Order: sequence, then C-alpha cells, then structure tokens
Amino acid sequence: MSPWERILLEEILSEPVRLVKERVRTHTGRELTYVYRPGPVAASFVLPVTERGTALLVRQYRHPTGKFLLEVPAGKVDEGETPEAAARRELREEVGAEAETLIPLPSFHPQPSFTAVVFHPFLALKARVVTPPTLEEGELLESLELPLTEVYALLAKGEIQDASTALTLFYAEPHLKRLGLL
Amino acid sequence: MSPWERILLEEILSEPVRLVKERVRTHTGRELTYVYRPGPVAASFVLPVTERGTALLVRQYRHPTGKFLLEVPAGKVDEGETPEAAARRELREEVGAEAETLIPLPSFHPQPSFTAVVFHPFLALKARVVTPPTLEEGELLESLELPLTEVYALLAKGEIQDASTALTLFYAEPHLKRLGLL
Ligand SMILES: Nc1ncnc2c1ncn2[C@@H]1O[C@H](COP(=O)(O)O)[C@@H](O)[C@H]1O
Ligand SMILES: Nc1ncnc2c1ncn2[C@@H]1O[C@H](COP(=O)(O)O)[C@@H](O)[C@H]1O
Ligand SMILES: [Mg+2]
Ligand SMILES: [Mg+2]
Ligand SMILES: [Mg+2]
Ligand SMILES: [Mg+2]
Ligand SMILES: [Mg+2]
Ligand SMILES: [Mg+2]
Repeated sequence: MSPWERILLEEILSEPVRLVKERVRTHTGRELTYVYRPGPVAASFVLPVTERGTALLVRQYRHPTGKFLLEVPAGKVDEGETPEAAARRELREEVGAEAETLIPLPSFHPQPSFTAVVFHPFLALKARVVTPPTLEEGELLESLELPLTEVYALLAKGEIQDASTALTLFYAEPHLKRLGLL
Repeated sequence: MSPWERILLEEILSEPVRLVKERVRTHTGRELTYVYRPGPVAASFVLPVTERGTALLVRQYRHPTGKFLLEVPAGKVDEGETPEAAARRELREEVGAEAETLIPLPSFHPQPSFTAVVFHPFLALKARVVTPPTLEEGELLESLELPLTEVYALLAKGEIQDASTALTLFYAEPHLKRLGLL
C-alpha cells in the first residue's frame, strides 16, 4: 500500500555503503527522484554500565563531522545476526568488554528521510573489561570510563552530540534509577 | 589536525542530495574509502506547543522506511538562513503555524558515521495555526494536534520511532514542566 510507486531503482553505490537513487511516481501523480540508503539494515547501540555505577564509553573519530564524539559502543548488525548478538559483539570489539543482562530499549530510525536503518539500543548490566579491544581498519576510537552521574550531567548540559548516544541515555535513565545505579 | 588525510574526494551525486566518496590515508597509514553526505549542512526541528498544553505534530511518509512516522515539524536550513528562521519557516510550511518564543535545545548529529548534518532542536511556545500548510512536492504529511500528556506517554512507551523527534521531546520535557505546560 505504498503511497509512492517505483518507476526505476538505480544502485549508485554497492560498497562500502549501498546507496540507491529511485525515480518514483508520487501522491501528486508527478515524478520525483529519491536518494537513500536502502533496507533492511540495522545497528545496535549499548550503554555498558559496571557494578560500580560507571559507564564504559568510547571517544570516536567520526569523519563526516571531523570530530571525536563521546558515544556508547555500537555497530552494524551483520547478516543473520540478532540485535542483541551485535550489541554484545560490538561491545567486545570496541571496549573489550562483556556484560550480563542486556535490557532492550526502544528502537529508532536515526534519519528516516535518508536511510532505512533501524538502531536498536540496549542497557547492559555488570559490564566489565575482559580483553583488549579488536578494532577494524576504519575505527579510530579510545574507550573510557565515566561515573554515571558525570555522563548524565553531560547529557543535561547538552554536551552529548551523538543523537543515538543521547537517546539511549534518556531511555536508559529510568531503568538505571530503578536498579539503583543512578 | 585531522587524523585522516585526503587522497581524493569524488562527488558521487550532486542532487537531490550531495554525496561523496573519499579515498583517505588513515591513522594506520593504510588507505580507506569513506562515503558520506558532506557538510556544512543542517536542519531545524521544532516542538510547537500551544497555550492549551497540546503539541502540533505531523504524521509524515518517510520513503526509506516505507512508514508514516509521527514527528515534530522540521526541515533543512537553507543557504544563509539561521536555524531559528528555518524552524519558523518549516513550522509555517508544514503545519501552517506561527509561534512566539523559540527556546533552543541541544543540537545533535543524527548519524555522524554517514552525514555531517547537524540538527537544531527548538521548543516553540504559543504555537497557533494561522494559515493552510504549503508542502513541497516530495512532502506527504498531515498535521495533527495531541495533548502533551499523550505525546509523552507515547515517548515513554517507546512508540516514537523518529530519533530526532524523540530526542527533541526529551530535551523539551524539563522546560515544559518548568513553564507549567506539562
Ligand atoms: N559511511 C561509511 N563509509 C565507509 N566506511 C564506513 C562508513 N560507515 C561505517 N564505516 C566503517 O565500518 C566500520 C565498523 O563500524 P561499526 O559496525 O559501526 O562499529 C568502521 O571501521 C567504519 O570505518
Ligand atoms: N534523501 C532525499 N532524496 C530526495 N528528496 C529528499 C530527500 N530528503 C529530503 N528530500 C525532500 O526535501 C523536501 C522538504 O524537506 P524538509 O526541508 O526536510 O522539510 C521533501 O519534499 C523531500 O522529499
Ligand atoms: Mg561502532
Ligand atoms: Mg561492526
Ligand atoms: Mg565497531
Ligand atoms: Mg520536514
Ligand atoms: Mg524544507
Ligand atoms: Mg518541510
């Protein structure tokens, strides 16, 4: 029941990111070219909290912005992998950590006007570093540990620029207070 | 002081969205191809609240997701336009509304791994419909009015799928409580 009809779907790029340019007939009966990153595609985000009430985060270079941003560990869900498995895998790769319970938080689309990607946030409890990180070529980041009170102060001060990290923190807050970690 | 050095920047598309494919030399001294939507580019998001404690939102088709999403009015900042002016302009175009004070909320990057875009959220007070909407070809949406209590119930229930709308609501909440609108 799509309101727009496909006329022609052209692949503009296949790797490292698939991008398409689609000519469609809109609700006005006119034609329009829409450019986007097609689905199905997803990524998992995980706020790793330790038993000491601290969070394991990453300070990561994000080339398009030219900045190093404070973010929760996160990454693309591989083919046939569940969001929870991707969350645990990226946590291990980026911070060298493992966790016990992973509480699922509301999923969201970071930029639905351009990409079909769905981001799956999680709150990981009893997070602990157990091995050295294993980063891919392309990943420039350092892991760090911050008291939850400081992380939420930064959030309140509007200093968390990565939207997904900020949203994950907002969704995690009530759970953290309930669990007595915040 | 960029950690990555440009080898060659190729434009893959100029319109309707500019996209580039850049070959860079990374921190490992190796080469990598990075694909992204270059800056400077921005959009403004505005939560329009009425004097009756309701919010003016839009139910908008987002083609990449194939869904109609509940969002706050928002749009691209045009060349040489300020974020506040874009917020007021898109509010007028999409909902046919005007507002009095616009309180700036923390700006954020929706997906820094892929786009340089910065989103500028605002809380608009005394919002009121004054004219019919003026939508562009490409915009398929309907405006609606919901009590703030219902909007925040939806947020708490994890039903707000658009990340920017969800984050704008979280940042706006303390202000709304302070002002006595929530
Ligand atoms: N837009 C992009 N262009 C090229 N590589 C990307 C892009 N987005 C993410 N990557 C790469 O994918 C890798 C791992 O990402 P992640 O699964 O998100 O933790 C990194 O090394 C990135 O460089
Ligand atoms: N990725 C895209 N490809 C083609 N058109 C787009 C894309 N993203 C946004 N637009 C168009 O830009 C218009 C107004 O957007 P906005 O300023 O965001 O409210 C809409 O009519 C959209 O169809
Ligand atoms: Mg990652
Ligand atoms: Mg990965
Ligand atoms: Mg990774
Ligand atoms: Mg818009
Ligand atoms: Mg616009
Ligand atoms: Mg618009």
